[PDB]
Amino acid sequence: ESFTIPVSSLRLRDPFILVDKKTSMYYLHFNNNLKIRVYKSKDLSTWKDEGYSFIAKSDFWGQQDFWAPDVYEYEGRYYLFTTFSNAGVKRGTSILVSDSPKGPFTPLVNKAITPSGWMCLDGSLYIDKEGNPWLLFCREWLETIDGEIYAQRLAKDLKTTEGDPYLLFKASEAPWVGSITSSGVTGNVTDAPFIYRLDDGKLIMLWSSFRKTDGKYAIGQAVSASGNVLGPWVQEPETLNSDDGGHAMVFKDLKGRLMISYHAPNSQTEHPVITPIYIKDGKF
Ligand SMILES: [Cl-]
Ligand SMILES: [Cl-]
Ligand SMILES: [Mg+2]
Ligand SMILES: [Mg+2]
Repeated sequence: ESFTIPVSSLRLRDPFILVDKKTSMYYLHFNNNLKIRVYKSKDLSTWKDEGYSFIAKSDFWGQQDFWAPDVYEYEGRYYLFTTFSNAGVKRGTSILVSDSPKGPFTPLVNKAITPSGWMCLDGSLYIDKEGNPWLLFCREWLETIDGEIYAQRLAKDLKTTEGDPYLLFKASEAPWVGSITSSGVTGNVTDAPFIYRLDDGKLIMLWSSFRKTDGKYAIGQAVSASGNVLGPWVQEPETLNSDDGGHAMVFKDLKGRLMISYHAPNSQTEHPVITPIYIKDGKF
């Protein structure tokens, strides 16, 4: 196997890195225009094209978007969380499954896991201290004005949710956030919720929006000192970054080093930034 694609040459948004111990490889699934493409790497530095991990059949509910895939290993299988929409169906995140970290994925159920009555995106998976799965998602600011982030328990098989979605916070609660104007609306974006649990049980959430100071896309963090997914979430006043980058997640590499992965800048030349990250005084 040859890995000839330098990480510096990658052009993509919202990079989620799957660290797969089973095959001892890293996988980067990405939106490749109405399909999900997957690249593979031994070391995060050089990459190999492994083809398409998801191409929708004509009967798939969501024929549009294919935004921001995440892939999780869960109880021996692999689950792709990607956002879609269709004529006559609101945008939402749905879950697809494969026996392999590189796909092919098939729909777990043929509908969004996010609420059908809501425009939603960026559905992600958090596994809590007891091993139980949570869905985190955004309700789009074009609908809500002040963008919203929700949590909701998932059934053990990830096919359905339990209970009602719970509103964690609105984007305006973070002091660094500034409103943007698009599609006739001025409001605050919520993108990319992702929770990392610290050894003491406290939770950090990363998420993205635009900064009030300079209009840059950015990564913000919030802390739930209670260890409760539902909060209360306390927003940190400063963004992690000033490089117009966002949609971040964190992972431990094969050596156990904590890393962050996100794209920067936010237009024209978006590329993955994958770099070590550190926890100090309970936050990033
Ligand atoms: Cl399909
Ligand atoms: Cl995983
Ligand atoms: Mg993502
Ligand atoms: Mg609102």
